[PDB]
Amino acid sequence: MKNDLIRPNVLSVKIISNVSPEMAKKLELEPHHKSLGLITADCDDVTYTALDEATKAAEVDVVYARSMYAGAGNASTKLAGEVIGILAGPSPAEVRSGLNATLDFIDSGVGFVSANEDDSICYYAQCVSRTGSYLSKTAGIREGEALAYLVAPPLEAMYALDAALKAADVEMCEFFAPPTETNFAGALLTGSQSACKAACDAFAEAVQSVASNPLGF
Amino acid sequence: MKNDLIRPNVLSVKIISNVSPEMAKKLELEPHHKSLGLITADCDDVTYTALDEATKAAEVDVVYARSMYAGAGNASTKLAGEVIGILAGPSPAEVRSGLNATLDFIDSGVGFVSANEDDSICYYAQCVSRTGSYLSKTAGIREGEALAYLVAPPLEAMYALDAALKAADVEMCEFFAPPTETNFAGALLTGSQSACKAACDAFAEAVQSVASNPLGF
Amino acid sequence: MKNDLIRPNVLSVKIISNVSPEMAKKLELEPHHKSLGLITADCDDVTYTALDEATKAAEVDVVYARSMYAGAGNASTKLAGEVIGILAGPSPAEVRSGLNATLDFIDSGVGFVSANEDDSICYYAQCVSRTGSYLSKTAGIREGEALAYLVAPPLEAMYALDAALKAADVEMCEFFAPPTETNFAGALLTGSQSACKAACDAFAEAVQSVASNPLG
Ligand code: B12
Ligand code: NA
Repeated sequence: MKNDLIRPNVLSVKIISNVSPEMAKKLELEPHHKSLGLITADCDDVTYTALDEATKAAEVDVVYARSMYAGAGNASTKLAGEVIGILAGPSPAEVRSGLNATLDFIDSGVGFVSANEDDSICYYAQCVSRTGSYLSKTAGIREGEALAYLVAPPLEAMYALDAALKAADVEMCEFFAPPTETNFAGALLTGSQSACKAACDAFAEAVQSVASNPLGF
Repeated sequence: MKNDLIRPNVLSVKIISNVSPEMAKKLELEPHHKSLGLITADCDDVTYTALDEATKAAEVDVVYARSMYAGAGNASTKLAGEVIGILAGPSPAEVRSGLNATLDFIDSGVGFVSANEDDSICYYAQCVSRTGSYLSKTAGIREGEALAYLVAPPLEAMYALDAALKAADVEMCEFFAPPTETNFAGALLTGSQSACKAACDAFAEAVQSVASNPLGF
Repeated sequence: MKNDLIRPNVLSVKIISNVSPEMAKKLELEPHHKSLGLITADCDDVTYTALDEATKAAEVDVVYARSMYAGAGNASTKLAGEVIGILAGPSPAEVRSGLNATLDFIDSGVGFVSANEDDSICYYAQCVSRTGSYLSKTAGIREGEALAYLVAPPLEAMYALDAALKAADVEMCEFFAPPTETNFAGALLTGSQSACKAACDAFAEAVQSVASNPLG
């Protein structure tokens, strides 16, 4: 149903202690990165936000984060979901803390929102009031600055991004050119906290407008 | 059933009348691109051909055109389909003219053709007599020159491209190495309008030949 | 159920006896490559292993080898599967010999193994005791040297790879960073024949451990 919250789900979580030198080399780990926290979920962008949140809550870095082709609905195995994230830290304790902070955020109430009756169209419009070390890097902005995290299907995203850019004083920092691996699109926008929030609102409304009138132009 | 035309479908269309400066920068639009025309459909190569036809009928450029991973049958949302196209033009009126030309072409009888009983194998063998600005650029040929637009699943495409090249007086312009995002493959071949038609016929026959005998060397 | 062999299947095979120069150029064929052997199947890594076996059986080279997005289960057409491979040789006879070695290997009993009751988790832990020209080049090792060919879903793969590297004296040759086109991951590890086998065993064990306790 419209405006329903699509609940994201963690599918698998694992810890590597004393990561082997070979794997550390290929993941380009730092010298202090001795432990890894692995996580997969059925929603990549919520997970990406949760991972960034973890870097604030613990002494961990996001060293690896990638989405799966064609999304979670097209997963061929149980634990693949549509995202894998890897946190790196100095110890299993810190990594566990990072994963816990990640899990807490994923179940915090954030998520994609339905734009129609059968939830065949959904979107993400999340204001990050204070970015951690991951999403700030990704956006090419200063750590601690705010972001509007906007995601929707390709056409809806392009249409809604333009509405968001017009609704407030925000800069497009990173463009998720369609298709992402999951066949979505969108962007990270930056500005004041209230400006980012203003962008999120305009984005949500614009997506809903397209959903209710796909062929009208 | 074999030789049945598979009807392509448009899923969504929208017009942005005054693109924001931020969006124009990420799409690398020219200063004279003021309006955008967005379109999604369940068949990418038909849409690409339609978008190219639009550049001939109106003052519009194809500034964006991408396929979705794993094709329309695997779409996770209602309007994603397997392609997004973006026309850029001087005004909403001119963009609408371009979009109308696009929609007319998609509904003109072109499309993928079934190669077997249950339509589990299909191919695209379209002769573009006079390329617009988009496919000509993509093929690296002059606007107004002819193309054989040939697409099939990976093995069929490789087998049938070879047959088309031998059967007709054409040359290779652009190779769609398997897999495309939709897990197809093919090529754009150029030559006389007659030669391109001959390439299409030989391509189609060769794909059907593989469908009827997939395991025979 | 668990430990069941997931049977791999060839979907299509064709020979191009005399490849056109236009296609030869685009595939970057060697000047002596005149014939192509095309093959598709519903399991990419088995086919890659099989194609390597072909290079030992006939005068053929692997000139093309790609996986399909989202795997065989999401194929939109009958013969696409999740892999296309292309052998190139000086004659149709060499390609035929190559393709037949490929077919026989795929049907030899090799394949992904199931990790749980509904086979919703599977993995590949193949010990290649004697690499041909294809996987040897890909791994950056000498032809004839052994490989551990390890593949599993993203998290299982990363976890099991670490276990494998610790379980035996092996070096990482190529990393299949998640996702591959099929949304899998893994690596090629090298070492002695026994060292690679131990890595396969540790990998398989580690994947099954995750399957039976994913969240924990
Ligand atoms: C077919 C072929 C072969 C066949 C020849 C036998 C046969 N009947 O099939 C085989 C597979 C044996 C072969 C081998 C080699 N060849 Co050869 N071969 C070709 C090819 C594809 C076509 C020859 C042809 O039809 N020529 C045209 C017709 C009109 O002439 P022809 O006189 O009847 O052809 C004869 C000679 O070309 C000859 N031959 C073939 N290769 C070579 C190489 C050398 C150095 C010499 C002296 C003769 C020779 O055998 C042909 C008999 O049909 C060409 C590339 C091309 N598209 O032209 C390469 C080509 C001639 N080969 C080449 C090479 C490098 C080799 C090898 C060194 C490959 C290797 N093993 O490392 C060896 C040479 C030693 C040997 N003969 O085993 C190069 C030669 C360039 C140079 N450096 O002078 C070419 C030009 C390929 C390239 N790199 O572009 N070859
Ligand atoms: Na699917």
